[PDB]
Amino acid sequence: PYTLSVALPGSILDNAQSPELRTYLAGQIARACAIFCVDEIVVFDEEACVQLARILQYLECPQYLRKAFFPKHQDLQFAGLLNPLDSPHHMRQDEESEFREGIVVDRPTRPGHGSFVNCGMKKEVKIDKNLEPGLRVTVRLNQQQHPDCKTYHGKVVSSQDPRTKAGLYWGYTVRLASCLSAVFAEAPFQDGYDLTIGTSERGSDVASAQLPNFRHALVVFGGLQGLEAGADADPNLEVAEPSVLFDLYVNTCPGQGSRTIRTEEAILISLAALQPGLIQAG
Amino acid sequence: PYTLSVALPGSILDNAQSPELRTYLAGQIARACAIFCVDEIVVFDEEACVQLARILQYLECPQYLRKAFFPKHQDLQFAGLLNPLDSPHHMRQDEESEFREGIVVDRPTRPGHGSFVNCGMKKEVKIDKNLEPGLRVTVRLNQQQHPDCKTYHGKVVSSQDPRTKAGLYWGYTVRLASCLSAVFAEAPFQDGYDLTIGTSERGSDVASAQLPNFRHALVVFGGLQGLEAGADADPNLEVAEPSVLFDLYVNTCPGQGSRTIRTEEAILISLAALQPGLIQAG
Ligand SMILES: C[S@@+](CC[C@H](N)C(=O)[O-])C[C@H]1O[C@@H](n2cnc3c(N)ncnc32)[C@H](O)[C@@H]1O
Ligand SMILES: C[S@@+](CC[C@H](N)C(=O)[O-])C[C@H]1O[C@@H](n2cnc3c(N)ncnc32)[C@H](O)[C@@H]1O
Repeated sequence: PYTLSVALPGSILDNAQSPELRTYLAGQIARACAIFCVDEIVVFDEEACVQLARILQYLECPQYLRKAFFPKHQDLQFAGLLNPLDSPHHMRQDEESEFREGIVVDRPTRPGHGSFVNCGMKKEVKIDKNLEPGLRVTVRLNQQQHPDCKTYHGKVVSSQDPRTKAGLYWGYTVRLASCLSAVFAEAPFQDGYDLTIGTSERGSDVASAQLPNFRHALVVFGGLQGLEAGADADPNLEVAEPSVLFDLYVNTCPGQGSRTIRTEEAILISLAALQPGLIQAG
Repeated sequence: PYTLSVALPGSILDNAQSPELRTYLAGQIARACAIFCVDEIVVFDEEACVQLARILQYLECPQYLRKAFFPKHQDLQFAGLLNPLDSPHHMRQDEESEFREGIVVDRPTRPGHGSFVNCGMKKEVKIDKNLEPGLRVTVRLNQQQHPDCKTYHGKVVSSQDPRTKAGLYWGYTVRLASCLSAVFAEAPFQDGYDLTIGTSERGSDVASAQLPNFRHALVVFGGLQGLEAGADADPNLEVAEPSVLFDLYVNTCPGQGSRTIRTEEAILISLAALQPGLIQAG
């Protein structure tokens, strides 16, 4: 199955009128990406990124694991006033699920015995492998999980498994990039992004665009000054206009009735505008 | 040229965590509609509507006219923390424009002479017709506007003119509907909405949908409980499911990775998902 990654600059957070709205905006990004089953979000420095990245990670992390993975931070002061992702890997105890994220507990194992994992279930989940504690893992529960002395049983599996195997969106990862050229180069896939797509009012009409067969797509968004800012700023990138950095450069809202479309708005519009092209090619 | 109207319930404002966010959410709606060149927004009562309607009107009104048309209200306490529409009819003095909205001043006219209008220009604009003051009008400036004794000159024209004639998006109007059946029936066009479109995760796939040639489109959105709530609530509408109220009932985001898409999010997604179908048929 193909991947989709989204890049945008942290600087959009500097545009907010309030601390509260700065947080809400971060949430808007998370949900936009969750909605379109994004696998990866890349926060890049166009000239804050740390705050945006942190918030995105907090929201993606299932709830029963936030306490463990995120100590009190001034950068999640407004956790509260968030929109939740309501994504398949966020459930309550109650819900039976095939798979469930977990943290490798830090309790006494016994010579030979796999670790304990906290999957937010009524009891801890016992597994096969002995593992380094505080590791986030993806556990697939057994079956024949008898009313066993205060332990469920299961096996750890690839975090790719709930997509490839059961068609379940299962969260995104978050990557920090120090510039726009680091967006492309510090990619997590062997052969980079088979397909790159940039966005702008002065790009080509998205209705013309013909998506090439692809394996890993990246869609890039600018902040307030467009992608021009992050192109110029980066020393490793000497272009007249940013169109040439990407396979495609699209305008996703023809005949827009506002002089501007904000980044968080543009992401929803662009990803829908593209969603059918994406599905066809991957 | 075809029209596009959007309907949604005021109740989405009751979902906000803050007074501030209640206002911001209202703004999100305005911009979504501005972006897609919406002509009409219909706020309906699914079981607040007044507050949402007011905010939408405040944002659409050009700035130089807000003071005149909107006294201090507790329902625009957070005007400040808004996103602006940046639409063609919002400019500063500075900008030369062919057309410009105005209010008919309330100054001494002379037997025979047209009114004075305030179009936010350096001088008042003198016109042809004698008109009832406090009327919002659409003025088209002349040419041969000589350095005349502290008055510009121009003619009042249809508010439809800057679209039909110069391809300029020029704002939306706002209508209150007391229920869902009032959305369709209290429509401002002789022959209603030639095409109706409702939205839901349990609608048909938007990629299949084949838009009929049309003159006036309405796209309807539910609040938190979907359109089911406003269907049931209204006494004049006895249906098992809301699909049948509309010509088309679409899911605009196939394979969504969040269990829910909020109304303000769904509007951006749906309107993009449809925008190309719309353009083809009108
Ligand atoms: C506030 S806009 C940037 C405006 C800036 N003045 C410029 O010249 O692009 C923020 C980002 O949203 C996206 N965007 C805005 N309008 C768009 C459009 N019509 N089509 C596609 N993407 C758009 C782009 O990624 C853009 O960099
Ligand atoms: C929070 S959702 C409503 C959820 C509600 N539980 C239901 O059963 O619809 C608010 C509105 O956004 C729109 N919406 C949400 N998901 C959608 C989807 N997948 N496709 C199209 N419109 C959608 C619909 O107008 C919906 O009534």
